[PDB]
Amino acid sequence: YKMLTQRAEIDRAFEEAAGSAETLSVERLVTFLQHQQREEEAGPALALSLIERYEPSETAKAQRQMTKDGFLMYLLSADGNAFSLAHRRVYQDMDQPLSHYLVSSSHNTYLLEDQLTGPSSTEAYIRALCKGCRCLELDCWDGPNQEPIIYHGYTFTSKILFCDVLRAIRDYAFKASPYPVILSLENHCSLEQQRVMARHLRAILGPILLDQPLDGVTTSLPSPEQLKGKILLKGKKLGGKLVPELSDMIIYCKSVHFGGFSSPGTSGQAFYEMASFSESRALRLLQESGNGFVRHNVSCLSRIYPAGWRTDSSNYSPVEMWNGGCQIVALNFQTPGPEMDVYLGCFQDNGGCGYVLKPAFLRDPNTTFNSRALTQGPWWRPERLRVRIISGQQLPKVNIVDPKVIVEIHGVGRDTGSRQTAVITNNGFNPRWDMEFEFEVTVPDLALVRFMVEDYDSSSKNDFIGQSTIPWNSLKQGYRHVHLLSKNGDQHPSATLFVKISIQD
Repeated sequence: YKMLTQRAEIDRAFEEAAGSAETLSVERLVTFLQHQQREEEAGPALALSLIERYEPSETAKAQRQMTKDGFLMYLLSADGNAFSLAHRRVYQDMDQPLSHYLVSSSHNTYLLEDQLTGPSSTEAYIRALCKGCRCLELDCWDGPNQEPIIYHGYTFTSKILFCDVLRAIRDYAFKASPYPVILSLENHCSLEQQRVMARHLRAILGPILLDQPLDGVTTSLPSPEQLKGKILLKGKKLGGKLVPELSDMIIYCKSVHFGGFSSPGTSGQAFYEMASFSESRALRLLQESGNGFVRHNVSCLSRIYPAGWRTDSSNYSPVEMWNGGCQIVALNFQTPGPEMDVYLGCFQDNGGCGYVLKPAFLRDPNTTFNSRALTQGPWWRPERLRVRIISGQQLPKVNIVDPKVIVEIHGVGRDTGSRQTAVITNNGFNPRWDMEFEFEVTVPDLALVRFMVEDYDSSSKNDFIGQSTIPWNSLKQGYRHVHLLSKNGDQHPSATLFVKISIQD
C-alpha cells in the first residue's frame, strides 16, 4: 500500500482531524463529521457506526478509534461518496400525480444506433429498462403474416416483432425499479393487426398491464405509488382507424394534439391527456409562454422528443426542458454524451426508480416561476459552491495519460457555467491539482454538478476518461470521493477524484 495508498493529501486531512494523535477518538471523529463533513447527524452514534463499519484494525475498532486506514476506507466508501447515500434509496414522496415527477424517458427505444439505416433490437429495450428508463417507445407497423413489427417507418432500420419486444419489456420492466413503465405506441397497423397487438399486450403483459382505471382517481393522474408493478399505454384513444380492443387500453395517457395552454381558467387538456413537442417547439413555448407551460405541466404530462434533423440519434440537453416542468423528456438512450450523463445523473436520484419529484415551485398550479425570466420566489435561493479538486486516483485508461478535470453546473440559464483545471502531465494514477473553483448558483433546486475528466491532447482533441453528475441536493459536503462512470454510464471499478465540497448560504 506504500504506493497504492499512502496518499499525501489523505494524511494532510487525517492529521487535520487527528491532530497529534495517530487515531481518531469518537470525540475527534464527531467533530470532523460535523465541522468538515457538515453532517446533520454528527454525534457519537454516527461516528461509532462509521468505525464499526469501516475500521479494518480490530483493536482500534475495539478501543473506539479511527486509524488512517478506516478514515480512507470511509472516505472511499458509500458513506464518503459525494453523492448522498441516503438518496440512493427511494426517499421522495411517491404519492403525487404523475405530472409532478420527471420520468426517465426513451426515444424510439427499439433503436441501437442511428435513425435511418441502423439496427433495432429487443436488447435496446432491455438496456434502457436496466438503466431505470420508465417510458419506452414502440413504432408499430404491419408485418408479414399478420404479425405486427417495430422499426422506424420508411427507412432501412432493422425490424423486430412487436411480440418479442413485449416479452423483453415484460422481463425487465421492474428489474431496476418497481415504479410504472409507460409504453408509448405509435400505431400504423391495420385494424386486423391492431387486434393482434392488443391480444399480445394482454397475453404477454398479463396482469402487469393496467387495463382498467383506478377507483377514486378521477380528478388527477394517479401516483407512481398507485401504479407500482404496472404498465400503462400511451397512444390514440377512440374518438368514435382504431379498434376498441386497443383504444380501451389507453387509460391515463391519451395522445392528443397540443391546442395551446389555458391554466385553471376552466377550458382545456385533461389530466389523462398527453401532448408531445419537438425539442424546437418545446423551447419556443418555454420562451413564449414561460410559466404558462410550467403550470400546464403541473397537471398534465408533457412529452418532448428529439428534433427530426437528429438522424444521427444525437441528443439534446434535458435540463431546460425539466426547468419547464416537462416530465417525459425522451432522449436517445443509445447515444453516450453529456446529455445522457446529466440525464442519468438526474435519475440516479430517488433510488434510481425513474421518478424524481419536481421542486415544489414546479408542482404549484399558480406558480409564477419562469426559468427564462427569473423573479424572486422560493426558487431564488443563491448559494456559493466551492469545489476543491484535490487529487484523482486510478483513472480508467483504455484507448492513456494527461488528465484535467472539468467541473460544470447545469441548471437554469444563469447558473449554467463551467471551470476546468490544469492538465497534469503523464499521471492518471495519482494526479494532484489542489485547485478550488467557485460557482454562484441562484436556483439550486434545478442545478446539477458534473465532474468531468479528460485526457488532454493538443492535436487530436481531449479524450473522455470518466464522469459523474450529481443533483445539487444530493451533493455531500466536506471531503468526498467522486466515483467516475464510463461513457456507457457504467461505474469504473477504481476511478475516483478526491474533492472537498463547500456550500455557503
